[PDB]
Amino acid sequence: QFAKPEDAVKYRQSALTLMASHFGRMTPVVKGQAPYDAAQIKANVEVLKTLSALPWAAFGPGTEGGDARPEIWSDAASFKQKQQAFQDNIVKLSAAADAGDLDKLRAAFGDVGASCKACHAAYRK
Amino acid sequence: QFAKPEDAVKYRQSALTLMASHFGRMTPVVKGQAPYDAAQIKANVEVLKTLSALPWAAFGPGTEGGDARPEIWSDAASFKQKQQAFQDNIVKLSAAADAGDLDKLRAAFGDVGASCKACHAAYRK
Ligand code: HEC
Ligand code: HEC
Repeated sequence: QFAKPEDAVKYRQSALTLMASHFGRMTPVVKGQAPYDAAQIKANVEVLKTLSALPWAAFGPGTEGGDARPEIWSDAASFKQKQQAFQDNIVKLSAAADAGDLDKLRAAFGDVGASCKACHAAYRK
Repeated sequence: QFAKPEDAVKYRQSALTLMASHFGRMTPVVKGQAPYDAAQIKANVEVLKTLSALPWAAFGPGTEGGDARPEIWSDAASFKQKQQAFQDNIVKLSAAADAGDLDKLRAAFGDVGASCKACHAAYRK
């Protein structure tokens, strides 16, 4: 869907910005600093689930740029592993949010965050 | 969810960028220049539906900036009308995509585009 590589960069950066907002806005809730409304978090995680599937299609062949390391493309299987692991952890977060269980939400949220950090370390400049 | 007004600006700009990609990538399909796969478009419109609900919460009080005209805030009822009309047209696009009807998709897509343009004219610098 991208006329030039730059367009893919702009898309993924926006997707990741949104993803990050929908994840990080739950921090005060998982820490207990903000109240836990199970329905609010369920709805928010549903949005996060949608967003978290979006960035990966915008790292297609030839879309090198932004802060993406070139190893995303030359190690495609390893990058794909990190993104599928992250998405699998999003599935676990969805299950916790759907269950309305603050303890499971906290644990699942920590797993997601670690998946973000792991891909960041390997694949972001 | 925004620590500073700038954060809201960055969020809405990213949401609108994504929204725009998910809408505009269907242009060649509605024009017949790309093939029409009803399931592909149904799935894409589902993503667009999610995205199209997101920007409005990031124009909260005191989040003036970006290319947002200040009239968004001083004419809140009029801005809200444009966004709800746009979202209602997204509902019509969803129905067309769910029905797998290229004719209805084309018409619904044109209505959505006109809603984008109308808000742009009134509320974007
Ligand atoms: C690889 C499988 C990743 C996972 C999982 C996550 N992110 Fe990431 N992120 C990744 C890359 C390669 C990049 C750079 C993209 C580019 O072309 O510049 C990023 C970038 C971000 C950004 C900045 C986006 C911007 O506005 O420029 C943010 C804020 C970000 N990533 C956040 C983030 C979070 C919160 C994640 C889990 C919820 C997450 N990322 C996962 C690669 C990967
Ligand atoms: C009001 C109810 C709007 C509707 C409906 C749409 N858009 Fe819009 N858009 C609006 C504003 C006020 C702004 C400026 C936001 C800011 O703070 O700068 C925008 C901006 C865009 C952008 C640019 C985003 C960026 O990266 O800076 C795009 C690409 C855009 N809008 C596209 C677009 C499309 C395709 C719409 C319908 C599918 C659409 N907008 C609707 C206000 C409104």
